[PDB]
Amino acid sequence: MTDQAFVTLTTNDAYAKGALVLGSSLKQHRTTRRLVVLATPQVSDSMRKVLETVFDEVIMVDVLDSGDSAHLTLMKRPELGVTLTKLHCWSLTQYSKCVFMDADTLVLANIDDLFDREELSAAPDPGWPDCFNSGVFVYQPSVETYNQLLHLASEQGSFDGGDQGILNTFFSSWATTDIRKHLPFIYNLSSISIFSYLPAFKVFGASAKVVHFLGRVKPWNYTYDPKTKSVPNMTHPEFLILWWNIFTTNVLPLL
Amino acid sequence: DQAFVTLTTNDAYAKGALVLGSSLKQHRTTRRLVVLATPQVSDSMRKVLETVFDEVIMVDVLDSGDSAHLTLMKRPELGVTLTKLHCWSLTQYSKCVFMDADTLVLANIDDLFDREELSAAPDPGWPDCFNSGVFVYQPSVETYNQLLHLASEQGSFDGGDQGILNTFFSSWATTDIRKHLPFIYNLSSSAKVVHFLGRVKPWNYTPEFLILWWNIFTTNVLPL
Ligand SMILES: O=c1ccn([C@@H]2O[C@H](COP(=O)(O)OP(=O)(O)O)[C@@H](O)[C@H]2O)c(=O)[nH]1
Ligand SMILES: O=c1ccn([C@@H]2O[C@H](COP(=O)(O)OP(=O)(O)O)[C@@H](O)[C@H]2O)c(=O)[nH]1
Ligand SMILES: [Mn+2]
Ligand SMILES: [Mn+2]
Repeated sequence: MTDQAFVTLTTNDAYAKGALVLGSSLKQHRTTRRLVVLATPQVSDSMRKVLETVFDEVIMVDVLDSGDSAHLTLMKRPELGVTLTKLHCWSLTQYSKCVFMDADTLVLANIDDLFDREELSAAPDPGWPDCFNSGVFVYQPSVETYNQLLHLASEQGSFDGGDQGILNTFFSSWATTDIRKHLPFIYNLSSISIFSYLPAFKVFGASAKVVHFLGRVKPWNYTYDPKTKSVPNMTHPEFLILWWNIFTTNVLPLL
Repeated sequence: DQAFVTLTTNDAYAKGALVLGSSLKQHRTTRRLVVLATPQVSDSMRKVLETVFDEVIMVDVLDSGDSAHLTLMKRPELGVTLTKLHCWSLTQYSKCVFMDADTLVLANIDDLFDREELSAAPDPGWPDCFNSGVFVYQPSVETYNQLLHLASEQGSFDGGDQGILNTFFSSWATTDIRKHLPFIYNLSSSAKVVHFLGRVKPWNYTPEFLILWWNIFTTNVLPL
């Protein structure tokens, strides 16, 4: 494919490890779409060279630069450095449809059927299920929509510096219109690091297509032992082991 | 015609049913208030329940004449669940909104009776399943015997009732978005209905949502 792509984001070498694992798992399950990562100059030169081997396009985004299209918005909203960088995913008009994926996500099965949905399709947030989690969503790249989100980010800002409030406000019809824009939760399982005794966790892998390590603790923060294959994730350790198995096999030798 | 149906199996949850009954009446509900009671609640508590509610309907799954007693022998962990499922047997009403006894109504929710079966709010943690604390349903003996056979053939996760209802109404997450109640109708974590999920219930105490419960309790319930 050339008009559709998976888009991820990393602003440093830490989240770059998650993007490399996410990109690797997308290649493991054989996606016909392209793999794009939005990187910033804070990513080291050697880490960027590793991203070029796993991803088809490494697109540099520096909102701190005066010439960047979101810099004027950043001067008025300095707390949105990462958020405004992510919003650049709507400016990739060389694709007609994209799925954004957080760098702390992991693909367990082919999800190319996500391109059957329309903008904007996303999974419910596990805490407040009336809102959608912005870690995985189907969108349509548009210069116009990009400018409206920059405008909405200026007036609204963000309590935690994230983009969940801005996207939910702009796409305010998600909660009550078209059930087809409700992605199944298995396309964005963001409860693996929050809850331990969820009923769906009685199944190995929880029948998930995509798992999302939402929270303040990320997989690259754990200490791994490849000899034993071990490290609320203590009760369902398959997702931590899967992340580290792919990292040590696919990503670590490239470092 | 239409009624709000709650459930209590002991004198503890009846205190929450009385608080739920006051909140519905305080916010001017034009419907009947029904409560499913078991022989395990004291006669003093049933008499108090008979003043607040318009119908106190007795359910006893230990009675052999009850249709769910045989299923209880196979699944002794579904005592409360099988009693809760008796809400579908109240065929005298055409449409009912079942509410947990640990819920509290902060605004009129009579517009809930605009939905069909089965309409519920998504469940925190796993939002592709609905929370079984608040849901609109149509009473029917056909659906009752259907849920009875499903509970007998499968059971439920940790003896709850959400697993059975989500397995039966398996098309809730992907079919009709009008059957997805807004999360404010079952906030279990402004709001219209708050739900005190967890092991510790409001009556187990001695932040603003809990102070509203104890205000409604000591004012409209405790003098009885
Ligand atoms: O310092 C940061 C924080 C976030 N991100 C990117 O923005 C996303 C924000 O999601 P995160 O997992 O950090 O937040 P959570 O999902 O826990 O809310 C990450 O996945 C990355 O793609 C980044 O590159 N650098
Ligand atoms: O010992 C019990 C347990 C439950 N219930 C009823 O069954 C519902 C089950 O919900 P509960 O709040 O007990 O559990 P949770 O909703 O916290 O999962 C309660 O609201 C009551 O109406 C009851 O009467 N007695
Ligand atoms: Mn994330
Ligand atoms: Mn409850």
